[PDB]
Amino acid sequence: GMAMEDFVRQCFNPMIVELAEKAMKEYGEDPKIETNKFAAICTHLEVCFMYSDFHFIDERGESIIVELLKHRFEIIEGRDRIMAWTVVNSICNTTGVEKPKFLPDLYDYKENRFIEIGVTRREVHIYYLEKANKKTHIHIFSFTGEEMATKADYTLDEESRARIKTRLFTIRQEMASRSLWDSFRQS
Ligand SMILES: O=C(O)/C(O)=C/C(=O)[C@]1(Cc2ccc(Cl)cc2)CCCN(Cc2ccccc2)C1
Ligand SMILES: [Mn+2]
Ligand SMILES: [Mn+2]
Repeated sequence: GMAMEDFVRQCFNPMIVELAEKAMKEYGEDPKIETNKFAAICTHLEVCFMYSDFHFIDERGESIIVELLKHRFEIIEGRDRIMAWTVVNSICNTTGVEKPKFLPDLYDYKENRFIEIGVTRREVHIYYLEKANKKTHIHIFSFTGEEMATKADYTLDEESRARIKTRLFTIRQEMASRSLWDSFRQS
């Protein structure tokens, strides 16, 4: 468990890591005990913030990709649950979008929809099917470079996607090198 905890701290931005720890405390989990759930939660948060990088909205509400500006996505994952619902209710109140039944990860201010972001150590259709069988847009990434999305609408451009698929693939190599991956996958 020490090796993974060390890996996590070296692998993710300290901000991500500080959020993961609070997230686990909320869930009643201890990051030093459930070190795998700790990596998973850091990975997921990272993909959420990556998904949002570089994306903005201009003065007419046109979306724009850019290497101070209105963010295109509200990031919902990461906040505590009551805070999270507060933001969600208010988006719905400002925009007439119907309230989702489960908390999503993001809200798209251009497309006006919530997004659920999945990251799976498994194969992606199996995951897609569990989550889908449960108007919130779904987008799934794998550690092995695959992805899939509700209606084949991947929202972002291709570069932003390859960026995330690459990061996930790298995280895997690095774990496998440190012989940490089998345990991560098997859980
Ligand atoms: O699997 C996901 O892609 C995903 O986004 C899951 C979630 O958002 C929840 C938190 C969580 C996020 C990520 C992981 Cl790997 C595990 C648990 C777990 C299930 C619902 N939960 C709501 C909640 C928030 C705060 C406290 C309690 C419950 C939020
Ligand atoms: Mn979430
Ligand atoms: Mn998610």
